[PDB]
Amino acid sequence: AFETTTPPEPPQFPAEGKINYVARDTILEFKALPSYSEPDWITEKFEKAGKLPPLKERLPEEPLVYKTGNMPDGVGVYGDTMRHVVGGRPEGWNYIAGQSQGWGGIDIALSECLTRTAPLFQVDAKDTEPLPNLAKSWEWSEDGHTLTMHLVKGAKWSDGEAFNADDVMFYWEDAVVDPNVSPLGGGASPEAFGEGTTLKKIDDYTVEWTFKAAFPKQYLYTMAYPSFCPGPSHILKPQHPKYSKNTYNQFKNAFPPEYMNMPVMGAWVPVSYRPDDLIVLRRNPYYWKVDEKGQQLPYLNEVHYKLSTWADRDVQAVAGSGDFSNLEQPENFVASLKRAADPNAPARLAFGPRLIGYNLQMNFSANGWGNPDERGQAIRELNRNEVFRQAVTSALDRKAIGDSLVKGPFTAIYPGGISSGTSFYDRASTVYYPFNLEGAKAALASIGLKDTDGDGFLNFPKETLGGRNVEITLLVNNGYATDKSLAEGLVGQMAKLGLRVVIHSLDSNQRDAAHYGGQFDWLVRRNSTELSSVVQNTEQLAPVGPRTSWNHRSPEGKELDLMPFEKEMADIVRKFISSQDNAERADLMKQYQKVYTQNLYTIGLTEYPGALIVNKRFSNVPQGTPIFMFNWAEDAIIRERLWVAADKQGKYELFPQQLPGKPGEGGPIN
Ligand SMILES: OC[C@H]1O[C@H](O[C@@H]2[C@@H](O)[C@H](O)[C@@H](O)[C@H](O)[C@@H]2O)[C@H](O)[C@@H](O)[C@H]1O
Ligand SMILES: [Ca+2]
Ligand SMILES: [Cl-]
Ligand SMILES: [Cl-]
Ligand SMILES: [Cl-]
Ligand SMILES: [Cl-]
Ligand SMILES: [Cl-]
Ligand SMILES: [Cl-]
Ligand SMILES: [Cl-]
Repeated sequence: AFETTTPPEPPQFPAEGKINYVARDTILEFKALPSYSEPDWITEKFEKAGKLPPLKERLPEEPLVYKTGNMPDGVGVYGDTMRHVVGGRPEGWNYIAGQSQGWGGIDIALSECLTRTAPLFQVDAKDTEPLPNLAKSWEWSEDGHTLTMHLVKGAKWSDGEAFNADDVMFYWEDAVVDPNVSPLGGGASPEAFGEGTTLKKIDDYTVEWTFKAAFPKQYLYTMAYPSFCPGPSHILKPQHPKYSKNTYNQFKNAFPPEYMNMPVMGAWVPVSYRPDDLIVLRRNPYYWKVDEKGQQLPYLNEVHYKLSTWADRDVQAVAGSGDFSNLEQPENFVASLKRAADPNAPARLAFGPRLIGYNLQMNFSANGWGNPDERGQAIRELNRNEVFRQAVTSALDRKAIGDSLVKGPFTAIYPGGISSGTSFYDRASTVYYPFNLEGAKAALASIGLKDTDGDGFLNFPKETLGGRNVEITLLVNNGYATDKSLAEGLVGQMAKLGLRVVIHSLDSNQRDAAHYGGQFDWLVRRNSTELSSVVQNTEQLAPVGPRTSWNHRSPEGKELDLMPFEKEMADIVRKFISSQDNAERADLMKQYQKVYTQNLYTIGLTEYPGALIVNKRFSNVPQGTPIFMFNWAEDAIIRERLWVAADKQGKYELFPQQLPGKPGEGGPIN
């Protein structure tokens, strides 16, 4: 019906900062060092005062040692604070039960995972193994169905309680496997680690995975952020409904933001909170990572999370009151670039590849995900019709969408699928539906949609909903100008097509509950890592499991009503996950891209590059760090390895020479 092509080449972006590519094992290693050191005030005011055990005792036998060769500026010195500004608000501290801490790096900093992938932007190979993190090493069996995972041994939580396999097993069994619990990020279902995957304890520092497929090495990426980040079981397990009289809601809400010094495996601990103002994190004295000189990390003693807006993060970073920003809203690009143009600017700004994409996602579940009424179900059936999706995508003037956010070389024509900024992208495999409004109007008439009341808007046939006008709800995040602008644009464009679209503008936490719960027709969404990197959370590319897809989930317990193209997509993703051949993998992502964009798994809105804004006083910030690839730049820059020269240090500490207090007390100890 439509004359498809490939998307036109965008204006050549000279992608600012260049990456110094290194091999995978240049960053870190696990080993015992002859001696260890820490800030002098800890030894003098805490150890010598009998307030804290000596350093060698608080550390594991073989801590994670950062190698100096990879450090952009070398070994650091202690002091200073990294100041962050966020548009999110904390729900509480129960990350594994799906509670958000406010985003913008806070949960990234608090929740350490089995593996780590965000610093992999600097490693050149599409067959790279994720970095060891809480899992120090792992071995595959000869058949490739068994994965033996060795954990960091002798490490402790920020409260001094031992970290071991029991924390890993409580997360797997009582957060992932438990159907009533949904960990933060919305992708921690058991099938995300493969359908039929089991995990068992061997001993206190050894776990064993059993997979149906042979060598599905891609699941090591799923073991990174956000899907495998264990919580303190000694604190969380007594609150869990299986071991208490608590409901699942009571367990999820057992640790509100006012609960202080929540145990973490991260570099800093939350010590202070003031509603709609600030969150203060203080150095974790039990942190299990050190530099080559034996200095216990982090170098920075404090971290601030100012509770403001996402736009204000860009404002404060160029002004110098904030130290970091991911410039990701095109409406803020010109104002930020003008301010960064000054040689006296306190921060540096660098654009990366086009890895920020937006998609229109349609709910594909006709089996009752989100318990829809007669109207909702009729929309599910329209969404599932290929001709309907072809009309919606063809009715979008993508050049006008791009220009509505920012004029210039930033935006690129984005039909949907894999981001043009990743190596796995193939332009020739991307199906582009050019702007054809008349063809789109004709396509809808061809499936029995016509204006029966004379208002120009199309009606359902007499048999469906009494022949009333078609009305579609559109779920949006109200925290961003970009999301709102795209939602408003979609309403106006669909009105030209004869479709009435109604905005459902919700805050981040309400938006997540409506999305993951299936209570939506359509939704405007910024892409996650699977479309910007392919290799990070590959299971989210298709409905490989009942809850792995963002737009096609099944309610527990009903089976997935997959359309043939979705099953073809699920087979390609499964093949790629278990593929050991680089040429085969590249080819599978070409097939995937073709199936996705021809059948319109989602509908692309726009794609553009983001910019990393970092305060100039910070040392060890890697050159060319993207804002978003394997994860957000807050993770990619390795914040525990950042330092400031003594003569350049700011005096921003709110709890100087203080350490975190006890969980549920009492603020910092002093
Ligand atoms: O976590 C680090 C990021 O936090 C923010 O994104 C959040 C926010 O959009 C939530 O509402 C979503 O639920 C979540 O998925 C998403 O990552 C920043 O915009 C981004 O630049 C980066 O700092
Ligand atoms: Ca009508
Ligand atoms: Cl080295
Ligand atoms: Cl909120
Ligand atoms: Cl708010
Ligand atoms: Cl319950
Ligand atoms: Cl607090
Ligand atoms: Cl708040
Ligand atoms: Cl970037």
